[PDB]
Amino acid sequence: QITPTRDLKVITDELQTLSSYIFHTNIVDDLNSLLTWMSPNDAKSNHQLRPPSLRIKNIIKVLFPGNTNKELQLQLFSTLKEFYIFQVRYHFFLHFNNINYLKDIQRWENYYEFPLRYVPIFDVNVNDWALELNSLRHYLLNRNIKFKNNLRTRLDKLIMDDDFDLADNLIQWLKSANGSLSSTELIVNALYSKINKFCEDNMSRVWNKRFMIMETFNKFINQYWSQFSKLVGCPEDDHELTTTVFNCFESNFLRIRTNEIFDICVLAYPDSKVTLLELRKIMKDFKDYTNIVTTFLSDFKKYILNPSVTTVDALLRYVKTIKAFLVLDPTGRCLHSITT
Amino acid sequence: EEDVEKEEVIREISTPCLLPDFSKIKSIRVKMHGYFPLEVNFTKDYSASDFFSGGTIIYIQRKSESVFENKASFRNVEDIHVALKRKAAESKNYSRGNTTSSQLVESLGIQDLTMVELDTLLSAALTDSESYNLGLLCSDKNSGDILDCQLELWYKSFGPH
Repeated sequence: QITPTRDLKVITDELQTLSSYIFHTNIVDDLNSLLTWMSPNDAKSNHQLRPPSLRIKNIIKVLFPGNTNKELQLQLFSTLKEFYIFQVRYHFFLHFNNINYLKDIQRWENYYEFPLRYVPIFDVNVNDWALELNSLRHYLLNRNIKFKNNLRTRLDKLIMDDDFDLADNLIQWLKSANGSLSSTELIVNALYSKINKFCEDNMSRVWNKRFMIMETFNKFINQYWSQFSKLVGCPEDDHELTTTVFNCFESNFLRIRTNEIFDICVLAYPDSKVTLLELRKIMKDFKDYTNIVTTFLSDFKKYILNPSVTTVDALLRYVKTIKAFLVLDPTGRCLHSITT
Repeated sequence: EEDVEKEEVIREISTPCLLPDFSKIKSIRVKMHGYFPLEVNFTKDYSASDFFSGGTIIYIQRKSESVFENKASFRNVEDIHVALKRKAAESKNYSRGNTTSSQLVESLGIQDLTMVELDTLLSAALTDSESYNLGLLCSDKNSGDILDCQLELWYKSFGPH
């Protein structure tokens, strides 16, 4: 993506000479009025988000109603393009340090492209305007760390409050920029945060239900999977993504149950027996068992092993955990560890 | 060789599996998401028995997940599925933040090696002999953050000062 620049003075001198030779008229002063209007360097002579007068539009119609005239006209466009290329980036570099939010870059884009509608310079078949826009976006991503962090926070907030359309626009902007923050990492983190919070909202302290992880997964899929697939762009029938999402759901279910295992076994038993059997289907590693016991001892000793607690209720709760863990663990090795 | 004179059949097996006799094996390759691929083909000169004579175990190198590797553009495909699997695996250790050094170098804003180096070099000048060398970097046939260097050179040449 190589772009040439031939200095503001030279291209301006080339422009006035070409207009004087081709037009043989004193439109140079009026040509100078146009370049200032398209110029965002001077805030007094530019558009300021205001439509141009009849003078500017008539000139454009004159400029936009043999072979030497065509090529002289063609090199003019390139020279006008080079002048505007000089003019936009210098303005962008003037306000480079003032960018902190996405809304700032969008309004600056509108500020730059405001004259574009009134004077067509960019050919339809070549997406030249988009190229430097992505170039400026790429540099802003790769030079402003504070902007990069603000984009991360803004996308995380937008995905948290279910503003999916604006999130999609943000993802499209990042992909077009092609910066060192690829959208794939952002959507992964946003999806991971969203599923964690949805899991925390839904399966917290609810143990009466059976096969509730299926119920939670189906409810989440019906509520957000179509939107997430639209955000990523992958087909709705991505089987392996759904499998990984389910694997994360059960891992979150395991983690929540490990945290709450004390109230699970002490109070809700035997009403929470069903989800204990379901928990038995998930635990597979020795680390899972050592974490489940060391937490359960920690809370039980924290609460029950107080001598201020009545001894009759302490034993009643104790045997309640013994049967609860015995049903959970047929081997009873965890019972031995608890007993010791 | 399928125990016969036929050409070949691909056979996909797990890792702790008993491969067939060494003299009948022509090539073996290992492919998996992560460690970069390794493939060795056994010609007439060296046999599988000779290759494994020192030991029946072959080592594979670990692909490095380095911030410096992804300077500006991600050459990696970065499949959504394996990214989720990696995120789940990291959370398993986390369950069992700015804690790793990669975030530290990211916070310092020195991730791009070339961009930082040229920024130091351009600080002042711009000798012609060097300028052609920097211009050569912008006009490189194949490189990474080429667009960043071009616009950095433009900022130095005709930016505010």
